[PDB]
Amino acid sequence: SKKGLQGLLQDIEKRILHYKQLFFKEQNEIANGKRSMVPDNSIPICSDVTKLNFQALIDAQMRHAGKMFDVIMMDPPWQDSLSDEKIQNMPIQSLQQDGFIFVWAINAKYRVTIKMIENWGYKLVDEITWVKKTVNGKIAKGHGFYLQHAKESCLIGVKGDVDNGRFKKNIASDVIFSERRGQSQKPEEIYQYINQLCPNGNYLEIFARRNNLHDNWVSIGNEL
Amino acid sequence: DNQLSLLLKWRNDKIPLKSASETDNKCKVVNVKNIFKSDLSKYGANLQALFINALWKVKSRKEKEGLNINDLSNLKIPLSLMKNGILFIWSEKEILGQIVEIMEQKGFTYIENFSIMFLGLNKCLQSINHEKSIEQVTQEKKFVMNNLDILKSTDINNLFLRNNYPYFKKTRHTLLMFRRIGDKNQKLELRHQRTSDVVFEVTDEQDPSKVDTMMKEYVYQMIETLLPKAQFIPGVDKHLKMMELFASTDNYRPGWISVIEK
Amino acid sequence: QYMTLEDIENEKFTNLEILTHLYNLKAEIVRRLAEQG
Amino acid sequence: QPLDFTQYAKNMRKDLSNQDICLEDGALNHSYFLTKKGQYWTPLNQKALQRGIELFGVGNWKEINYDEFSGKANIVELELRTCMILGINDITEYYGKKISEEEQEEIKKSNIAKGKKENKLKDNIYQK
Ligand SMILES: C[S@@+](CC[C@H](N)C(=O)[O-])C[C@H]1O[C@@H](n2cnc3c(N)ncnc32)[C@H](O)[C@@H]1O
Repeated sequence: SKKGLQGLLQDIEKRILHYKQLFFKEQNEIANGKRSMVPDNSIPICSDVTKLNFQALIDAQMRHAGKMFDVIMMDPPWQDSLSDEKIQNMPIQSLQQDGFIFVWAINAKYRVTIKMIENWGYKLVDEITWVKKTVNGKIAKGHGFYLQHAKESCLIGVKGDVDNGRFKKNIASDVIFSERRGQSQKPEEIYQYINQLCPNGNYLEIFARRNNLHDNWVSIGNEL
Repeated sequence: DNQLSLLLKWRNDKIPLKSASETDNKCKVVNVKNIFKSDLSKYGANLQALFINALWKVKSRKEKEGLNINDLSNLKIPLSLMKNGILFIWSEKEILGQIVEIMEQKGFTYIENFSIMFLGLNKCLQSINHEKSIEQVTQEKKFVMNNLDILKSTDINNLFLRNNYPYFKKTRHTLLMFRRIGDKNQKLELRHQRTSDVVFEVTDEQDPSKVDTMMKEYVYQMIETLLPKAQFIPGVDKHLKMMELFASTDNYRPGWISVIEK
Repeated sequence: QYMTLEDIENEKFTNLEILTHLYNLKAEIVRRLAEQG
Repeated sequence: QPLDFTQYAKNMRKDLSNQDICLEDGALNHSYFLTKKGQYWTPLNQKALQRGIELFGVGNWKEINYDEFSGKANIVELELRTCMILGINDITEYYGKKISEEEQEEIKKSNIAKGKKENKLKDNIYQK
């Protein structure tokens, strides 16, 4: 207030100059071909899975690859938060004919996920547990009702012909001891584990943020 | 660096509880032919914790005797045996969901899973340096525990016990915990968040599913911490409120009903 | 935000968001000067 | 029968991706993937800004926002983008100039040349 206020005016000038140039520089880098952190061979989809025409995705995948998806990872928005019925109504029966589903599940939605795998034609055969690690290397114990939750369970179901050329058996680990990188941000190691399961295959992520965009992945999301 | 003096700290703190005599009132050792086809309501009532020490016959456990999953549906858990309480099951990866489905047919909602990361005993020994009897296995477990300040340099991902499995290597054991709410206004008192949902154990490669002593004690202490009033203290407690199926024939834990398949 | 410079200078905010925060603050100082006059 | 994953990803981005997610040839538009979601400046937005400068005086941004951007735009971003287009960081002397699309490149080149001449060319902007 009073004199220092216009002093702040000089301040609100100076910063608004400097940041301006910074923004310009970034946009200039945008003009002269700046690569983003997402890979080139990533297939992003920006649509709600309630309103997304999955038949278009199926036809495009048939005419571009000749085969359905080999791994379908999923980090559902458990109760934007989709209901259990709307998550279940997703046509995963037609998105996969012979392969794996890698659906993440919080504890409160652990059982219904086993239902969904059962209701999508999959048979539940695996679980991969991500033990959250602190920066120092300790166990990132959270909050629970019966036990201190320090884990995230990704249930893996399988559907059909697996003994073909793809789908290498007896690989990776069922435990990911990785650090917490963000809010509901899954570890990167599972992707590597997926590449350990199915080398150079076609994969789908149904609820994917911009950090889940990988090579040879058809990711779906609303903030993509 | 791997903080295994803190991950495996419990192996230096928890002591195995001494087994109580069969002729003592602090245990109820019952012997049955088949636990899955035995009326357990005659061997305890008003239970709060039912820890089924189930060793399953699964394809991952190669040529090893164990319980068949399809017989678990024959088990009877009436409301007289357990009205409002928690049931603990050792779960294998190929019969996980089936167990849950079976537990849904007997009024047991899934509430938790308690997972044991397995650290390879041979891997830890090789990191220290560079059929096995259970006494020897315990000896090298204690040796690994003593020599843990020089094992901290090895990355934790090279110590995980990645055992054979058709899809993903088995470096985990699971204890699924289910609840039966039963009647209303009958509150089951629980001391919450007093045990980590994840634990780390140095195990042998041959039978990771068969949890050894000092770690079954961890499960026992988890159960006794989760259900405080289920602990049997003499004087004002008429009956035992804990009961374990397929218990050890020599270790009868006080405060529990020891059901032995004989 | 407001006169708190630390809130509008957050690293989580992007340069466009930071810059429009400074411009809104500029509008606020202009309004205060107009109220003074 | 190996699958050309570059061509496969390009074709799938052509088929089932937004016009801002991929380019005309199916290449991944990295410009969309380093700004926050909902804050991306489309080439359609650049053409809209150029048409608004042609149609309305540069400096009056409410009219441009309510006419050529359907009201869903930032006045700050409009000012910054017209500073990029004119090539000068301070557009105070360009208040309501109403410059045509086919002519604005001339003043952009003039400002850039003045930036080289006065050693004020910092990231394609005449820092006056
Ligand atoms: C559990 S988080 C997934 C986090 C992500 N897997 C990661 O590791 O960063 C749920 C995400 O799904 C997306 N999502 C939410 N509702 C959606 C919907 N209706 N359709 C599609 N995607 C949705 C949003 O991006 C939201 O953050």
